[PDB]
Amino acid sequence: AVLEQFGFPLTGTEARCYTNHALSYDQAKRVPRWVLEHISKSKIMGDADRKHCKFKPDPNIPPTFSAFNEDYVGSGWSRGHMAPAGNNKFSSKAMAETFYLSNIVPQDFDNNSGYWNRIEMYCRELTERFEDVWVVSGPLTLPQTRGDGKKIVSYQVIGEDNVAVPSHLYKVILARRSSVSTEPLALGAFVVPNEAIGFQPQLTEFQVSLQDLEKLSGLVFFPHLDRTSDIRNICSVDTCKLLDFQEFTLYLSTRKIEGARSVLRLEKIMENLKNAEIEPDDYFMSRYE
Amino acid sequence: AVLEQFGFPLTGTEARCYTNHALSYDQAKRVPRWVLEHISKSKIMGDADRKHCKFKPDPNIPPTFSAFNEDYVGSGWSRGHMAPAGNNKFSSKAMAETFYLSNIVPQDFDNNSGYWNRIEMYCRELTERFEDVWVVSGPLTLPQTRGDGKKIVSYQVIGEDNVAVPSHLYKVILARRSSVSTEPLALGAFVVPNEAIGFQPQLTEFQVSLQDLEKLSGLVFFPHLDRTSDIRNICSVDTCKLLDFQEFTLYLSTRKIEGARSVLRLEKIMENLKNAEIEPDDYFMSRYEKKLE
DNA sequence: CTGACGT
DNA sequence: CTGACGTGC
DNA sequence: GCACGTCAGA
DNA sequence: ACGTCAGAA
Ligand SMILES: [Mg+2]
Ligand SMILES: [Mg+2]
Ligand SMILES: [Mg+2]
Repeated sequence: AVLEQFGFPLTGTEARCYTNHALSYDQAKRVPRWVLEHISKSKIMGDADRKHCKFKPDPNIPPTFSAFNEDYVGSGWSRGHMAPAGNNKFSSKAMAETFYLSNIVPQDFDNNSGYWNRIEMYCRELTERFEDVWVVSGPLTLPQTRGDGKKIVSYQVIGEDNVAVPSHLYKVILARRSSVSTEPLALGAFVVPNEAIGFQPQLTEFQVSLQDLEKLSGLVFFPHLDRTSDIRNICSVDTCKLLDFQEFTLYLSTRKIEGARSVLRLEKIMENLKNAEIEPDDYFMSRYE
Repeated sequence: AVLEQFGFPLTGTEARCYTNHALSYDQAKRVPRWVLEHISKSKIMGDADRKHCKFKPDPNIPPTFSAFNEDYVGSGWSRGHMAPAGNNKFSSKAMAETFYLSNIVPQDFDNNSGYWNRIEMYCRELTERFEDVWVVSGPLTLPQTRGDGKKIVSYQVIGEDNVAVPSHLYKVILARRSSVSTEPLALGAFVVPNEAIGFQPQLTEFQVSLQDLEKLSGLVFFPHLDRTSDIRNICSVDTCKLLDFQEFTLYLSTRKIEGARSVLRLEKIMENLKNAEIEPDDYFMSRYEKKLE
């Protein structure tokens, strides 16, 4: 009665639902705590274009606890989306909502454009083999051992709003073969350091057990999931193989054909500069013919 | 085709109510985020004894995210209650729940027993002048600026469970003169470092605006409080003055002689007191009543 | 008052 | 795909 | 400053 | 699990 006379303090951790993702926001760190999304074959197809979008504060966040572009611009860290724009080609609105800063963490440039991008590509690749893919992604600030042997959590904050820069990122992938398939569910949890990572490390190297990630993150993922349901490691029922340099450079150059002038030859000179082979790539003619 | 098919991830931040306090727990740091308490004159009066209490994990916290006594003992940090036992003399059940580790943060030993203890004493002193007092306490991990210009949050984690050691503690104090009076409410917010603090800093030196604390903590305190109305400065309408070295040392000395179960120990207590040249009437009497033994 | 350790 | 960065009204 | 054009990523 | 021991000069 009298204890709650003026209300309990507010943490602001309630789930916020958008068109194709949901998130819980961390008001102290100015970053999401988790972002849940659902991927299917039809959702990664469409005409939504990120070039019509722009990062902006989430109007649903109280501005005292929101990040702003001034925090990121000039900080040496990129704006890293947790729910990617590439998963929302089907809806201009869903894609534009992924550019709210409530979906964004400070991320290393090479990591966001490289390794983490390839992990996002693999999740979309999974929709060719599973009807439905659920993904939870978010930031982590993990401890390290200090010179005297004590354990310490240390992370940079940037801007006037002290946006927290995570030391690692996590992704939980849950895939279901079909709505009526009796097959087991595929589940994987991964933790990737927020730094440049090349093509030598395989995705299985960053895998962790779901119980481990839950203890590190203070969250419990997919709490409605039946624990006696057959759930297999996604690295056992699938490959968890990311694209190599040739596949990645080839896929990116195919994407780049949607460009406006005849700078395609410069784009074509880059392909033989890295000595990638002559893939079909018939989009060259489907672009001009 | 349902995003919430298997449920949203749970963060575990729902408010937990106990006999005389409530808290929100941080499952990642193994500490409370805030602890809300209410005190009055009658609440700080009673026979409840903390000697009959033990620190123990809160049995309502999932053991995966619970602190344990093994994280604290030998770490160099003490178990610091955010809702103090001293606010719960009226109820042995209320006091026992403040020894749940859901109410505990790793706190500097000297700060625990000294400056923070004196702030808790001032909160109970406020019940002599206000009928109802609300207090929100909690930990903070604040950033610091290195020589190279960039800003870093750094904090220790202790034990196998990595209990986060705060750099700072906060306390928000809301006091109402009476439930029928029209006098505006008094509010103070304070942030003290989790370190030894002597007797020189006055409490007002750690005072911050409520808005600055909310920005630092990511919390909104007292959301049903009418910030629009006149709200007075608690360090203006009241003292915000802690006990000094003489009053504090005297207070502890009188409570120490009641626990003199060895005559040589009562004699030692006497010697330690005479550094500060103190002699009071009640201790004068209480000394002889337990000296004859 | 707030905490601890030794049999 | 993922982003930043250099200009220009 | 904030919206486009150009460039880059093992 | 329970009696001691300590806390700005
Ligand atoms: Mg990215
Ligand atoms: Mg204490
Ligand atoms: Mg005032």
